[PDB]
Amino acid sequence: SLTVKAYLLGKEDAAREIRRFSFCCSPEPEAEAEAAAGPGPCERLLSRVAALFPALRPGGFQAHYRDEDGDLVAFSSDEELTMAMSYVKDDIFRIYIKEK
Amino acid sequence: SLTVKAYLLGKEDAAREIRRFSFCCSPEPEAEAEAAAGPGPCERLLSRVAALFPALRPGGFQAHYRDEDGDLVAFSSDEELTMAMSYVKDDIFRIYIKEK
Amino acid sequence: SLTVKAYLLGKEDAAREIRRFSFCCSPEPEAEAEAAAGPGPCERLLSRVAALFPALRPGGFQAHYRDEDGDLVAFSSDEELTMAMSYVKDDIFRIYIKEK
Repeated sequence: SLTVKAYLLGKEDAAREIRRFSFCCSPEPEAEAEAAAGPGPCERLLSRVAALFPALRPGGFQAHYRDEDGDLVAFSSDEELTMAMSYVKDDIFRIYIKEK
Repeated sequence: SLTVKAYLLGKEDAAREIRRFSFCCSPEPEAEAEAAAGPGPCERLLSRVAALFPALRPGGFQAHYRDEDGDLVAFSSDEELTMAMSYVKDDIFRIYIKEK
Repeated sequence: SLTVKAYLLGKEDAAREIRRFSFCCSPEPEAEAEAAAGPGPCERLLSRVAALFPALRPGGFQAHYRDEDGDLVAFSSDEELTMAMSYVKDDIFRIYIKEK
């Protein structure tokens, strides 16, 4: 299991709302194309953040993760998630949620 | 055998991570050009420090060794390694790792 | 080659005389019983210290080496020399000479 921490950013980049959800270490929830048609972790995470942060649009936001440099990188692909977890050594995945 | 101690330096030149690896007294691991195409000790050391210090880039760092004066000298050549070991009398080779 | 540093101690354990000699990394100078009849490094070292420190008796002194604890251990056997060198990492062997 891996708890993912999300940080909501308003206009002054100030923490509006905080919420976390339990995630599986598994690559993807489903295997069939009826349930995985390419993505998996990204589409899963972006789903929870939507229901968790109703303050903004359901799918009208980008999640930005810090890199080795610290800069924000708006991720939106499973390939980018596998990389983002490579940074964190612990079982906590922090990310910066922003509404488009 | 010769244990090499590496010191990771952040922004405040503070010891981020410490890790050591066992090295051979031998000049080079391999002799064939398929395995030694000029370098040997430098390329070997820089390889371990990368896998040992994943906190930064794999090959985007410079290792600086103290001299007779004490100043840091970013080494990156086998010829420089043979010299660096000439300073230390013991079987412990200390070096200052910094990410570019 | 291995330079051995000796420290002469009077009555107040104060450094009377200082002198060094070049030694070989080899186990023993000779192999024949006419030249090695058991000892080798101890008998060799104790020989030089005598000629080097004429201030006292030729063979009426004990050489004490620091241990892992720091305490002095009057050595007088080849088996004890091989161990004493195991402490020093460098190519310098320090010892405390005392006349009996």
